[PDB]
Amino acid sequence: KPIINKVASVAENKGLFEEAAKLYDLAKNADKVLELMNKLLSPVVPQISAPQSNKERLKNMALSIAERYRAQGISANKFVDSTFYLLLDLITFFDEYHSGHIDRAFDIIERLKLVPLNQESVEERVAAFRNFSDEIRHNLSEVLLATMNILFTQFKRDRDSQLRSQARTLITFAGMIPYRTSGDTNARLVQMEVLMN
Amino acid sequence: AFSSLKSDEAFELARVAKVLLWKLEQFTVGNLIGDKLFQLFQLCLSAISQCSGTPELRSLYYSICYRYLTAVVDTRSVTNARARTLKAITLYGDRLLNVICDDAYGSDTTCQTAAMILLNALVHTSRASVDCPIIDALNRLNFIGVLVDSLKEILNEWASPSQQYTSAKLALLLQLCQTRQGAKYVLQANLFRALEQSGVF
Amino acid sequence: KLVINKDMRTDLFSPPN
Amino acid sequence: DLPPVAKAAQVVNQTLQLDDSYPDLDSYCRPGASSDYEMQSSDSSWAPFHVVRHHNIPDKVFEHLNAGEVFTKLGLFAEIGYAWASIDSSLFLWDYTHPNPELIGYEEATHTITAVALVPPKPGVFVKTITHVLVVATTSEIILLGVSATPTPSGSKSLTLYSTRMSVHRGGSDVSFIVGTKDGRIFLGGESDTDIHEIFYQQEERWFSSRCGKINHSHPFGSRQQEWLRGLYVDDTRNLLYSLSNRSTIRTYHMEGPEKLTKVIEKDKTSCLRDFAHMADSSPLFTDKTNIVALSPIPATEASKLHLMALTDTGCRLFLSATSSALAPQSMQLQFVKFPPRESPTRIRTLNSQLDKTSRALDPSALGFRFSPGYFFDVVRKHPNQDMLFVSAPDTGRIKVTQPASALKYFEQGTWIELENGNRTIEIGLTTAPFAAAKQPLGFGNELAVQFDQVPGEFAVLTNTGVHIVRRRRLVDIFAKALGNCVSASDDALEREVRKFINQYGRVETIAAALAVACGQGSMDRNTENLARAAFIEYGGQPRLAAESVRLSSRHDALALYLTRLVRTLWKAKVVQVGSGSDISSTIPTLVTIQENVERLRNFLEANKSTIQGLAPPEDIANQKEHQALHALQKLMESISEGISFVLMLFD
Amino acid sequence: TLAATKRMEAYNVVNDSSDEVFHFDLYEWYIEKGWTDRILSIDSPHVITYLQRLAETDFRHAELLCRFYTTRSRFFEAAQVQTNLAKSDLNISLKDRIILLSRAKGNASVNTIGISRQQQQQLNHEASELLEIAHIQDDLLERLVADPRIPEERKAEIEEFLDGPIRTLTDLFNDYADQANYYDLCLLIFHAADFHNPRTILDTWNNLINQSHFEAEQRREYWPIAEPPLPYVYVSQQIQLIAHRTSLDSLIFPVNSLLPVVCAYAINNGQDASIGADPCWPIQLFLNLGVPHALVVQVLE
Amino acid sequence: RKAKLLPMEEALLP
Repeated sequence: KPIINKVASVAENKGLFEEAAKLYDLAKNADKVLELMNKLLSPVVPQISAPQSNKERLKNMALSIAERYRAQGISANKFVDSTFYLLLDLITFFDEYHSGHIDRAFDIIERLKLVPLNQESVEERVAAFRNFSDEIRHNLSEVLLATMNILFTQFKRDRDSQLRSQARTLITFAGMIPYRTSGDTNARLVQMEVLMN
Repeated sequence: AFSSLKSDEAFELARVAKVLLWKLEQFTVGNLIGDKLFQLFQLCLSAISQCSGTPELRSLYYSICYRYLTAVVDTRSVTNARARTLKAITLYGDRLLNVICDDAYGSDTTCQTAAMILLNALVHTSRASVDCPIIDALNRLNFIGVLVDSLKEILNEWASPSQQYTSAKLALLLQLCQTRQGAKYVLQANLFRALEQSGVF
Repeated sequence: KLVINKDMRTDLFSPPN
Repeated sequence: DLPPVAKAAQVVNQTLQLDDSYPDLDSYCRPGASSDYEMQSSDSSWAPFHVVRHHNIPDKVFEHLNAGEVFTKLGLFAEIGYAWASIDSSLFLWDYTHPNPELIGYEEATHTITAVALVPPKPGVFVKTITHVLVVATTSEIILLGVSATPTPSGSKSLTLYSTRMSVHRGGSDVSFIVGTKDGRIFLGGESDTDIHEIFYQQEERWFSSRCGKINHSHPFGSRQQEWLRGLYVDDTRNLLYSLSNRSTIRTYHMEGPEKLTKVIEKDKTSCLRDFAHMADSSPLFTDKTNIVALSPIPATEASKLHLMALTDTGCRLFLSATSSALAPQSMQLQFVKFPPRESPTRIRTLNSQLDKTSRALDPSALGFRFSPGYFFDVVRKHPNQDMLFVSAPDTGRIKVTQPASALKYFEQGTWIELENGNRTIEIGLTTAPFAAAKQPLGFGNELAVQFDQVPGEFAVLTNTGVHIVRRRRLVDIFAKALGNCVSASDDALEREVRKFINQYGRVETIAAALAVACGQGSMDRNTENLARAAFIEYGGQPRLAAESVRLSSRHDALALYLTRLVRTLWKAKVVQVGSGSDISSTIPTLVTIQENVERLRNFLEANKSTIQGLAPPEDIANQKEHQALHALQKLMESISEGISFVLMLFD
Repeated sequence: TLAATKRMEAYNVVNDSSDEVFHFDLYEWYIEKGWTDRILSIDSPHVITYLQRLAETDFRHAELLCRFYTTRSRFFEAAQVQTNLAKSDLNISLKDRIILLSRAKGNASVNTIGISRQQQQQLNHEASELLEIAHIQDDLLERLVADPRIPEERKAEIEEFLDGPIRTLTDLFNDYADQANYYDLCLLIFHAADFHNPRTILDTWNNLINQSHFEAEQRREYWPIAEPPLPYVYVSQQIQLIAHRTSLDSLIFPVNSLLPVVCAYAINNGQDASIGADPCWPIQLFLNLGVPHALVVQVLE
Repeated sequence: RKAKLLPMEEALLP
């Protein structure tokens, strides 16, 4: 157990996260495996998953670590662990979004209860963002836009009131959240809501 | 008391500290100076993280932090100062670097120049402390991406204010190519095709 | 800007007028 | 003698046995009759059901419907959330949960479509990605299509059709009714006669047989009489098939073998009327002029004796038993009648013991559906233009409180739902998983035990304008909304509202509901939760000694009751499943929710350590043993949390 | 289609006209038909004057102007109106002003093309401040109205004053929060007011802990619908509620002093193994709240 | 749009 961490420790100190994960995972040290796996995923969450890409090569190893960590009932502290399975859900949210499966992708984001869609949930969702891993807050910008662009597409295809109401919700949430590229994002979100009306 | 209240009184008091830092028993005095220089370094990064004042005032803060990270920090006393210095930068995180990255290639001519040269000191002093968190943050903020894109048509840009600005630009890229981790992010930017459209060669 | 003044208030436990 | 978490586990075991002893249907529908109802206004906080949303029929089929020349029909696939419309020789499916649905059309049919149904596939015939088989009956052929309703990815099941090259000649007998069994058997019937046909289909091509066949299970000789079917009904738990004719004859068939079907009972209206006459109470609502308009089978898991419910057009529900002479049944008998309620629907509220056997509030009943454990929907067509919906459920609270067994009556909670005028009801189907609190008649109907395990029953009501969604409301839902009416209201108004619940559900059930709502269960929400908390404190009672021995407070019983119901699915369950090194019995996502629920409970106890009597340290023997029992319960909770946290770690 | 051509030909005559009195009467008629998304798409500058002149006296028209800017991605300009609207003299409920400032905080969090970084944060900081105050004022009013200690005659006098525009923290503290001995909301005001005083902050923490311990011990003595929590559990809840809500400011959450207080309370009030509690629950509390390990051990030392 | 009917080959095994 020690040397596998020693070897995993240096390779971690040399920015070789993809290796340090395989090594830490060899010693069943999920605290470090999931930590590093959080860093390797956040940059690639909104990216396009294409054959042989760096997304596929990382997503597919993360899923091979999700199964082996559930079938064997292994888990790190809930902070590291919650973020790890949360990113995996988001990676599915964009893989469905980039494929045009709008209905299917909308359902996933709804489960996560990460972005409010009814005005009542804004207060609690806003408080949750404060203590969510920065690997998640980083990708909040792309999530709001994809979710908006999802409602945006479904509008052009009562229901109109419902989409309009949800459109508003996303804006007020984004308005109360200080996050990455809040300037360009908050503006685009408002424009897409105006075209709906 | 006027770090972020008004942008008129700080200007008169920001430039006087700039020149004073460049125009610079002995042990007691050396401690008081270095002590205030460290405290004065905090209020500068604090204003940059909040994007306070006009671009002119925001430019003076870059020069102060520049010489501080270039002369004061640059031998147990040095290690303690260098260690604690990096802590202040890590406290803000992407919030601070995001403001500096936006200043570059902007409307003002002197702010973008000072901001570009400032990033050189940050990455330089960080390596002395095989990886670095400063260079990693620049990639997440899409700074390296837009930076390599500006390399095109460099012949048009190149004493003159535009000439000195490009010097700091290419100088920064040269530093990222010295660390092992920089080749990964830099190579993925496809810089070979960017320097060909300009026809500089 | 906060200024505590325990001196002259309005009895929160008594009706008005 | 015994340690803390061991004493608590005993209470849990006993509590489990209490819930699983909820009366069976046979014992509160004993031979005789009943008219016991408590009616509730549709908008009341006590309403047993309410409408939750409506989905308009998409405009692109309204265009196709008016493009119809001879025949059109609508129908429901509520179990996958799809509806369908046929126009002459064309068929169109769509997901009604979706706001801008795509039309899935099938226009290969050459002749007019007369029936369509969604049935389970026969095992070992198709690839595993095929969830269902779509049977389409025309005036010429019966066509089978493959269907995959896989859940991509957000709302309803994405749906794809597959051709099969399986079709049979329709023959001379019309097909209007198609039903399917668990194992993929397909039965047919219609309006030409009483005969029941079955469709066989196979994987292989054989030289002597065919991939797809149709046989007649009835065979009549000469000498016929005009009679045809009104509906077909399957009961898989007894391998029975029921048909209902236009003369109100009920026929029972037994699937004795995998390809055999055998008529074992034929009961005409005359027999039902003779049975009804020998009952102590005859009635003008059931005569030889009366028609039986619907049946609803009762599964063996709900009742041993009572096999079937039949609905008359006067609103009477007839419950028929069936017995073997020794297995298939050979005799069928009308045992129990539930007569209609008296209250008719009103706009303005109106001022509210003998058997009421003459009510006409449900006259005429055009359509009727019963779902376990007794949810009843009656489409009353009082006027030729708008239907009224009568919906009732067993009064589960009063049924389980009632003592002794001989006092048990079929108590019910009812309401009238008006879907805005001009639209006719066509069909009503279950959208959620079938209800079942236990695996045997005893404990089967205990809604109270499962209000945190199961989703409340949801029902899709198809009209010619859209699909309306009706949801069953639980005890906690009623209790929460009632408290919502006490926020602005007085102080001794809460006491008044709480006593209503106590006089019906009992003190322990009532306080358990308050606890649940205080913990975020339930349909400003903070005021309601604080009100529930207040009720849990002020009305929880206190420990006393009997005639050493102590009777704990209702507050304690309530806590043990709530905790037990959170863990009832897994308590006696094996932790793992072994085939050679593999599985977990209870799913990963359900263990998380069970854990979150228990931790919510624990949190509520700590967050009110000071004000909950018995939690803080302490005539004396009473309050002391109260304190001991509550401590034991709390040690079990953290143990439950640890235990679950441990199993989640294993499979990680 | 030629049908679609006659459509574009028609709406070009309308959108390009120089008669703006016609445009106003046209925008007024679009609303009466519920053609909301139509007004937003118009790129004329006569629509901006109409919506701006109507936002000044109609909350539900200022709503569209904010929607107009946000579909066009002029996020700052929207937060600029949402904030200036919450500070208004218009008849707007407090809970709506909470939405406005919460949307304004979001729209002013992201960059918008053309507007500075300083003016972006200058507006985000102002909106965030007010939202923190408005949340206090809301949570205060909610508790005052449900307070049995208060007469029903005064409660109406309060509700009219609080349920509207956002008052000063001075008004919220004196005439209400401090009198009712709402110690938890008193701390939130200190934080929201950058209240520099180590003692009174600590004195208020002591009263908040004791009053919390009492409410939980009275409950445990009564058990009261469900088994209430032990005292330290409810005390732990009331700190977490501040900790997340304070965002762990050093002034009102000084571990240098507060942690000894909680550890002292855990002894002087016997919240330990005697009642089945984790004896290290004061440490477990602060660590899990985000306090650095290196500091906790520095205090226990 | 007429629903695409995928082939029998996928549908039934083996």
